[PDB]
Amino acid sequence: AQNPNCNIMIFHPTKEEFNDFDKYIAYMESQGAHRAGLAKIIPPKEWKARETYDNISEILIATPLQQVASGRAGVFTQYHKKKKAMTVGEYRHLANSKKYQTPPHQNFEDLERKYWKNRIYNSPIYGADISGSLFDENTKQWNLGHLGTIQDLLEKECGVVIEGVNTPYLYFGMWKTTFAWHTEDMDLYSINYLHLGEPKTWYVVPPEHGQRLERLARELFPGSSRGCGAFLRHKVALISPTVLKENGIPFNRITQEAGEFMVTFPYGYHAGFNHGFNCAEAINFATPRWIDYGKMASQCSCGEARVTFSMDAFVRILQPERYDLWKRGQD
Ligand SMILES: O=C(O)CNC(=O)C(=O)O
Ligand SMILES: [Mg+2]
Ligand code: NI
Ligand SMILES: [Zn+2]
Repeated sequence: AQNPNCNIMIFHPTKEEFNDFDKYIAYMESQGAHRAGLAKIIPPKEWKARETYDNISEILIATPLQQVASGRAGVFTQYHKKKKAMTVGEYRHLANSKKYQTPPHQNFEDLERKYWKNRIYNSPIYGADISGSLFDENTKQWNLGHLGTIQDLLEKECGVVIEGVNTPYLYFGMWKTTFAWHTEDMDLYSINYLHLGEPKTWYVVPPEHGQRLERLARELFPGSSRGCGAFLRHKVALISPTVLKENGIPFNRITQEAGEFMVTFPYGYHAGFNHGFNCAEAINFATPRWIDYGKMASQCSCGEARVTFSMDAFVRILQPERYDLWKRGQD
């Protein structure tokens, strides 16, 4: 079995290998990359996403979110407080202000120490889930707006034609902006491209060990667990690397820099934080290997998770027994 320790693998495809996206995902899996739950892909030196990022300041962040924490430094939740609209240029100025800017630090490990010591005492503001793309239309390789759709993959594998669409989303981050522990909707893959700015640190649990993380989370967040048998779908819970190590949970970490792609694999729990002002693009995708994970994905039916229109068909076709309860949680 390849990659039996479930290490995060880093790939350097050539320009020729960058042509066929599906083929390269299958290649990474042949080398065991999925066992980690996360892989990094460094694009060939000849590739670029677009010409420049000099003209993005007028993008609107309609509903910036202030991420307010509760709990203790290593075990906390966050809620999202809505703020007034602002442009990307206004958000960048805010991220660089004395109140929000990255502190002085020695290296990524020092900044990680500072994040986990001090995150809860601040409330950073995030632009999230903004439909759109910063890939040039003429970028033909690894263009996250031109991928094969999940509806087409389900139709190809299973024969059923369904409604729904699959488009990318932009993220604008600042120091201490935080992504809570989660798997993707319907335990899909994700791909994330860091277009510009400061890094993102990621944490990930191997898919084969995801239930260990779920059991610790039920212990650490006992009221949330009574409220919902899939409360990690709410995307509000944080647990530090120190707490994970104290509890014997297998995980890995890596820092993504501008110009790099990350792929998350089905049922790979992940979390992380941004180092400073940045912009990322991400989308969900599927492969044949996903179908069995989609069929087994947990679901939230308590009302908290609320998701896109296009998830309806996935539940309806892959999880007909669960569909009526889940749809009620959507309504
Ligand atoms: O960059 C972001 O805010 C979030 N993206 C991811 O967690 C992902 O691609 O799965
Ligand atoms: Mg603009
Ligand atoms: Ni994710
Ligand atoms: Zn729920």
